[PDB]
Amino acid sequence: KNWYVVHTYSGYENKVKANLEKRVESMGMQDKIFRVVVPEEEETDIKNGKKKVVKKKVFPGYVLVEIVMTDDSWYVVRNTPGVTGFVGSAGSGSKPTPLLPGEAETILKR
Amino acid sequence: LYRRVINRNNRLKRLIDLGAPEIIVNNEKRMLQESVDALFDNGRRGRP
Amino acid sequence: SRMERVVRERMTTQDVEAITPQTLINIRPVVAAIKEFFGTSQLSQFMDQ
Amino acid sequence: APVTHIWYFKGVPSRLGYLLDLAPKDLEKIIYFAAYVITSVDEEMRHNELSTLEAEMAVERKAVEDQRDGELEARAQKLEADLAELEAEGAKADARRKVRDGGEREMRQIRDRAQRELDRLEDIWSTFTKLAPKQLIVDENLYRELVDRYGEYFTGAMGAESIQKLIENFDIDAEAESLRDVIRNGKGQKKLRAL
RNA sequence: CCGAAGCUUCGGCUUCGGCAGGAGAGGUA
DNA sequence: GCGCATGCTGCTCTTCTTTGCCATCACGGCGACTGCCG
DNA sequence: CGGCAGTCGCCGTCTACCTCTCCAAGAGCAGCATGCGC
Repeated sequence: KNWYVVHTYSGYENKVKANLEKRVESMGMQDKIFRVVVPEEEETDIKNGKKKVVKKKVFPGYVLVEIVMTDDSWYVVRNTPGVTGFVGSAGSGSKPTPLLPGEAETILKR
Repeated sequence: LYRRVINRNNRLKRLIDLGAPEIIVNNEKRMLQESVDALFDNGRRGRP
Repeated sequence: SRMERVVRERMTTQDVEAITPQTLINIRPVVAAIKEFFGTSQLSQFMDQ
Repeated sequence: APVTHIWYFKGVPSRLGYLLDLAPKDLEKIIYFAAYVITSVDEEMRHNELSTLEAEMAVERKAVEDQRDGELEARAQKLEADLAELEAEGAKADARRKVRDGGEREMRQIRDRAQRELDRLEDIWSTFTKLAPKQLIVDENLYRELVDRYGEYFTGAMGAESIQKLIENFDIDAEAESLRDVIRNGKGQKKLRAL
């Protein structure tokens, strides 16, 4: 269960996260796909008390997901209504390339 | 074709000056290269 | 076929007990195809009178 | 980030490939982030450090073998206890015979992982022995192992930024007289390639 | 560059107003 | 009397490319190339 | 190494004129404005 990065259309990250959670709970595969998270920050966008914070996206258009790569998790995760494709695929794009321990740690820390 | 290049370059600049992982930076660099290639000659490589 | 792909993909993201035939069906692809055939097409030609 | 002009790489022929002596498929893989390439590798440190390198990996391989025979000894004493508690009395000796066969299967199974580790070490050694610039290295995990175990003495990356480095570290005159020497005294089709 | 309006010494001067690319089908010599 | 919630409405992008969608494309000349057989 | 033959992509295929139609839209993110409740 290593973290992976998925590319989606810009502005569709939260909807993709919600739909992927729903398809995890509905389609049946719950022991394959564990967690999803959109890396984000809450900047100090304010105006005389009236806050105006637009959700600060550190990486716009990317989504993090923890999943064991079988040949059906790849099918269910990639065909979610809104994702463009996987990233990191090299060498004929056979399988996506996982993240790194410390990298996942520092992204999941903030 | 100019607007696509400008958008990709701006996103690449913002992601580089943020401390992004290498995989995402590589994806953005590949996409910028493809956009410039389509600006200079559309259809020569891949799909139009 | 386009509408069928949409309904198949949307049948697994909605909540049950609120699924009705009217909430699964999108008309836009069919009307788009019809108006694209009857307009910008090489076989529906301007009549000569 | 630097990019590459489409006219000078996707042509017939590839002028960049003719200048750098690279196949067009290799150029396409390197440029579009699908494989690595070695921009420069230092040689004098290799030549004066080979002995220590070989000593270190010999020590590592022997330590791996020592751990393997440690597991062998532990499983051997466990199997001896099983035979003592089973073979001596009315316990089914057919089960212990097939247990001996499965034990031989167990030596084979553990030697499988031992051979895997030995093969990984020896092919890393083989790659580090024969490493020259402008050599494409697929299978990224090998690149991580090479760049962490012997991270010095060489450099490389992928993309047009790694082709700019190859072009900058290029000598026109030496290659020009080399090609002229090949054409002067040569035959076959290498002369055609030089032309 | 054109029009309207003023000054005009008759050379002209000033104010305002105004644009034109692609794809498909049929036809004539 | 004040705070919270939900719909007119400004307001500026956004539009991919797999295990999919997609279905094909003449006819001749030329030249590399590339796996393949010896 | 050394030939070798299929193969796959890229280049080109007459001039001048007339008439008509059609050329991304739905989704989404705030930004309030007014109604309703305690």
